Amino acid sequence: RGMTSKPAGFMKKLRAAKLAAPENEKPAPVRTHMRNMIIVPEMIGSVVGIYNGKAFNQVEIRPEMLGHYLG
Amino acid sequence: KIRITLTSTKVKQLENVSSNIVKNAEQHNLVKKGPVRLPTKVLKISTRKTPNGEGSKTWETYEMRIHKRYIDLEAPVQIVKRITQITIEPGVDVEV
Amino acid sequence: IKLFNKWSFEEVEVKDASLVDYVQVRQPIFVAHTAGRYANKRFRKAQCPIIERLTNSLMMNGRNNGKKLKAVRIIKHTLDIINVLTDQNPIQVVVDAITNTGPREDTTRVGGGGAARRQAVDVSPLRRVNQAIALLTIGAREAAFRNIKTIAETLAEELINAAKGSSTSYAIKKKDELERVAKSNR
Amino acid sequence: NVWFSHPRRFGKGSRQCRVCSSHTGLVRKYDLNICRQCFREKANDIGFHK
Amino acid sequence: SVQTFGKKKSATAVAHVKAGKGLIKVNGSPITLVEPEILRFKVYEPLLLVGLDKFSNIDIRVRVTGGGHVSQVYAIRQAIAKGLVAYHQKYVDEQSKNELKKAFTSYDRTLLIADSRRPEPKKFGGKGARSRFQKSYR
Amino acid sequence: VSVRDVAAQDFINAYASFLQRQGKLEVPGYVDIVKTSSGNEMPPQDAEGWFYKRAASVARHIYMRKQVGVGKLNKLYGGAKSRGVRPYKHIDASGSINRKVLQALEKIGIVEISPKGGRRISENGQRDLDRIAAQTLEEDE
Amino acid sequence: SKKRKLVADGVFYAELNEFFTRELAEEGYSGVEVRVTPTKTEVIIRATRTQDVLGENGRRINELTLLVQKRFKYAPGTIVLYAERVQDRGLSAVAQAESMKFKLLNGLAIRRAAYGVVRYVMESGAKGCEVVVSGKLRAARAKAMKFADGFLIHSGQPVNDFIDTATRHVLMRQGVLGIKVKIMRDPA
RNA sequence: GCGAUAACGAACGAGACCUUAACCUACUAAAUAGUGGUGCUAGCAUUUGCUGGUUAUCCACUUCUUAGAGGGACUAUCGGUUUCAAGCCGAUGGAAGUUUGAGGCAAUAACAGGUCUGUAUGCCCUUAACGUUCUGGGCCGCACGCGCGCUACACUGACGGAGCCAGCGAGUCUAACCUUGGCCGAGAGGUCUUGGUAAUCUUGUGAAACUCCGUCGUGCUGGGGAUAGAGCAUUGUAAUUAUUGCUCUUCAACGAGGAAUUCCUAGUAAGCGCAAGUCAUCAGCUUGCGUUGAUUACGUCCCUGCCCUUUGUACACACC
Repeated sequence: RGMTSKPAGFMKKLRAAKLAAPENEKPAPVRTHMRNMIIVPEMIGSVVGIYNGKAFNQVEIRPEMLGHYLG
Repeated sequence: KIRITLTSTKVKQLENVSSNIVKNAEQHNLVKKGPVRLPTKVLKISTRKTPNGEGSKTWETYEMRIHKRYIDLEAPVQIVKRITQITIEPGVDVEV
Repeated sequence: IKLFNKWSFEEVEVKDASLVDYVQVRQPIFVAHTAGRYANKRFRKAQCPIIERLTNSLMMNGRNNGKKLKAVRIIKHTLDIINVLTDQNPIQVVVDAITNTGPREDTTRVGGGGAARRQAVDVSPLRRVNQAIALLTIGAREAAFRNIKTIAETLAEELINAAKGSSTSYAIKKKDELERVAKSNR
Repeated sequence: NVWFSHPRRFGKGSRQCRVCSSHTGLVRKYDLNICRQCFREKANDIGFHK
Repeated sequence: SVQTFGKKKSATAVAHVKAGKGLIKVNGSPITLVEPEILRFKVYEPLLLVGLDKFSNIDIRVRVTGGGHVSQVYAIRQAIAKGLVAYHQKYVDEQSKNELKKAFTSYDRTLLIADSRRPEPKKFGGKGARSRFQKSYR
Repeated sequence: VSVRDVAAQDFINAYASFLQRQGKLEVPGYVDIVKTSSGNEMPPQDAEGWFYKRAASVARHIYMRKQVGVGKLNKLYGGAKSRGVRPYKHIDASGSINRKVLQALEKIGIVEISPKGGRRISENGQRDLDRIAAQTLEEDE
Repeated sequence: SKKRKLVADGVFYAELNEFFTRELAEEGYSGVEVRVTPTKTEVIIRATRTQDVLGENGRRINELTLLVQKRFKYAPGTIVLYAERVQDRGLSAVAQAESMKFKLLNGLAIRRAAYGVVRYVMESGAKGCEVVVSGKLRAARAKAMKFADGFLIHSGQPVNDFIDTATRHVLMRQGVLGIKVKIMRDPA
């Protein structure tokens, strides 16, 4: 997996995290159907909203999870 | 060896140009290792005639018979220049 | 002639007289008889008739996957087993068995719907060879499958029961079946 | 569709036919042909290719 | 020298036959070493067939490419046989055609003529391979 | 004699006995971490523990083909569609075996490097092959 | 030759054909021969009337050779163009099929098309002339009307007969309608 | 094809031309291999010599393959049968038999056969939108049924090690195929260097079936394999939905299948690998190839399709 030399963190969601985190944690689930990103420590707390197909099933993103993709 | 190679469609244009290099280019000052035949630079395949759709029961064999001759000219002296006299039979693709 | 540069037909006595005329040990139809090995096991006996027709029926039935490459080891490696066991020529013993497993008169079937009409037809030499080896191998491949026994031991044991005459044997027993129904419905 | 030379990602703008719009398994050697379909038609026109 | 051809199932058996010495060289290695398995009595087969034994008599040097252990042992064999009839003695060698025809005698798929066999696939419509279907009298 | 006169398998076994005597060839300890972790019992010919039997095979192939490449003595030349191919990309299990074996044989004077890529087999190499091939051939006859 | 890009020169032949189908239509199109010298195609176009292809002091022949190198979907090359005459009209099946279809479009019926043209071809020479007119025969439903003069009915043996083949279309209020014409010359 | 005949001659089909495989041969010969003129590298041996692999340039010699071309097979020759016809039946000669094997050819017409989604196109339509663009999710859903392939229920063999062998085809024109040499490292994985090839090299003897020998010993196992969980790549943006695969571990259904039904006519199914086609990238498919290769017709009674003559008809929108 992309770890060594450029991990695949999509640049649009880094702009989302720098906005929504220093204000107030948004208790409504923000929809984010982007699967191909590496999860980073500025995403902790805030409810990211990956789609599945027919349904959604609520994120609580923890400080223990960082390293993987949204998978 | 000064590599000349000829290739054309069918036999009729090929016989003239091949024999003309033996006549015109070669004489005494040129020794060629000579006028060879070789296998054809062919590409055959069997497929179906209807391209997919109705009818699995239909066939069409194909080829591209592009008859090569090599005909290599060995001695690289004065007479290797006189090939510029033969420019006849287009359809023959000369390649040097 | 010489089969694997040792055993021949000149040390072999022939039983059935009409098989001398037709099937010749020159090449059509080769009267040297041997089969019964898989892997490495030296059991007892050998025997399976006509080596030309051990390319034929014996191959496909087997029981083996793989065709002739299997079959040539079955034929070859069993020759030595009977040579030291009964101390016989591997051909001679089963020149007795070939006529016992081959019928004289057989029955054809013709299917008129769901009716089996078994009517008599005569045999005589040539068919008696291959239909007998078909009878050996069909009984052998099923007896290797349906109970714990390799094709080595199955083919080996069978043909002295076929030669002398026993109801243990498949091939003499099915020869009886087909022959007696011909002479009945004639 | 595909014929716009700037797709979003590298692999979006795939391959398409010239003649039709059709997509379903084209040819690398000839970027034309519906799928299989004009391969044998344009053989009957002139020439051949593998 | 005397040379000859002889193939079956794709092969190029380039069999030189020569007087003096009697070592059987197969490419660049002897007879026993190239073919170590079981079928290699076949390459020694038409040698002793002619009447007298070899090693003392005629030298054999083959080149061969093309053919498995099933094919090569017939390709070399067929070329030694086809070069036997083309050889020179004092009476000479032409009537060994008939005795190489009498090698695999009376069902003549011999050693004069070829095994004209090229094992390709299995067929559609009945049951099929080589030697035609359905006969009571076979 | 040559390496051709003696058989394939048993030459590799016979040569492997003398290979163990020479203390340039050591086991870097790879194949003791496979055959025991398996179930597989392999008796002393089949056994290979390991650099002795594998060095005897590899060195025999430089008599039989002779031309260049550690890579073309690793896998025969191209075809490692059986078991695992590795050409440009970083070398695996098969890689670290064969780069070591021809390095260790070079410190004897068995293999040398010829200038069109990789290995040949030299003077003390073919001595250590075909002299042992003679001794085995005398036991065969 | 050409091992490599066949989809370079191969598509350029098609682009050239699409030029002279539209341009050389009234002048009487038959076909173009494109023998390829490196970076120079021949483009010997064959018209029935070459007087118009040249034009007034050779203005249209200069126009055609410029535009076929560049307008939209064309490669340059630095090629040439020659205007050659079609000898006769009747013997060429592509020329006859074109004129038959023009008569169908204009307002001449299918029987006064077919019977008139086969006579003309047998008068100039030929061997046989098959004129199969398919589609809507004078506006109706679909099917064929054959009719041929000479020895030319379904080829008339393969061998060597030298048959000029043609297909041509018509757009008309009714529908699209085709024709298939064969004209056999002499054994060659 | 031959006799008979109120007919006699001829055309479109078909038997041939063409393409490919089986084989011979003179002459000119390209690429490959071997051998020598100088070999090169090395052993074994006291030496003579014998044994092995590699490879360039110019020439010679031996060889293999193809293409320009010239042929060979015609029921020709022989025996038996038949009216002493046509034909059959077998045999000889040969590399090859009765149009040699396989392609290519699809008459005249019909089924108002299928294709308006290939393009072409009559007319009907819709047009701030049955147009266009952005992105996600669907096409992988499911509670069952049907059709076609793949794999197994095995010693028909499995497992470990060693060894012998084929043919058809691919590979940038400025993003190729691939040999090499070292370095990350549980896998799928390329930047860079060097060398060959425009197909001489390379994919491919690290090519299976198979063979040798040993072990397991008929038990859901040493059988079979779905499924799950557990360690990563200087690029292919990137593989949760939806990638193959590699090591440990999970070790199911299944132990040969009813009523019923399909395919397999002599190197072209079974069994067995290998290669191409689409392709940035997902085959068990399609397409093409070689290797090992056979059980069985006495006989057309019945079944299904097709052909000819005779025969009954109230049948005729095509003979529902």
